[PDB]
Amino acid sequence: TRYSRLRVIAEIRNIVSSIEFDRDDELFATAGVSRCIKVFDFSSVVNEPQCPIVEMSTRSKLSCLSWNKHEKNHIASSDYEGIVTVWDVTTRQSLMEYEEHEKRAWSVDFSRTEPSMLVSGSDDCKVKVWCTRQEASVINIDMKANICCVKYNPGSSNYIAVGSADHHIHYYDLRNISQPLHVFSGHKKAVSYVKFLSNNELASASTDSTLRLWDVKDNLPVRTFRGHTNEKNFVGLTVNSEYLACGSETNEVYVYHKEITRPVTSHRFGSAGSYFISAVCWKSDSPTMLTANSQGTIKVLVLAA
Amino acid sequence: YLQIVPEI
Repeated sequence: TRYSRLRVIAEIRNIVSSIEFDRDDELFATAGVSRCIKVFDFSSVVNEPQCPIVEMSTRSKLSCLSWNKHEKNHIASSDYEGIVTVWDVTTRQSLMEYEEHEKRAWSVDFSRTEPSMLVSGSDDCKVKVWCTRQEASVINIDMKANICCVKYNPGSSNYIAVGSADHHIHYYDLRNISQPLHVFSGHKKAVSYVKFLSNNELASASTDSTLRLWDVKDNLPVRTFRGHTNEKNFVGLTVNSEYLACGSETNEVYVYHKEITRPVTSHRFGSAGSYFISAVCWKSDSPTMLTANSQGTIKVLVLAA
Repeated sequence: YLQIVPEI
């Protein structure tokens, strides 16, 4: 009962598909169906009664963002055409445009430990690994079903989690892609997000209205979390050392502690409409979180007693 | 369709 609620500490008044903090939790960026990446200063948003400091127009609708963990000013995007772009938010220019995917790319992630490396996944059923110093993909994994999410392990660039429309999480060692290390079954519908709490703890979300926790050292199921409604949309998943947060098709943000299967708290986003939460992001291991919904509203929330 | 998870 350390926390019982989420307090709204700021609000910026369509769909925001991604909201992410930079390397220092100083700036954050949003992107979505409006074909624009917007960058905001977190402290200005919290202190003021609102305007992005940078906006970059894109050719296609955006599905995902990932900031570089070493180069402060670099951010990757994935788009509905399949293009994976690395941008510099100071110059506004695209640095790399990776165009090998043949269909919509749903996810991109920059590695924390080898920061020139990034991974993407697509409706074309491929996972591609890229290096910012090379135009062609470094690794290609041909899979059997649409890839909805990819994420690097936070401790090593050799491991990625891949969430698939086949309902499973495929956990790969990129040093030998002939077979995954392990494939985690349990979800009853597509796996829409994968996020690591730590080197050995992986969380997932699915359109079976569950989150699940997995042990990637010993290849074990750990826990299933329930309470929210997620049968259709990408509603967002974010985790830290202790907590999982996700969206819902009821326009509510849910928070779970990793040891407890039902929610610690929830927040009705408000504005009538069938809105859905569409993106969430913790501010590292703190109780502060960014959230956004299908109307494009952004809120800064904080877990509170 | 916008931000709808694929269902095969």
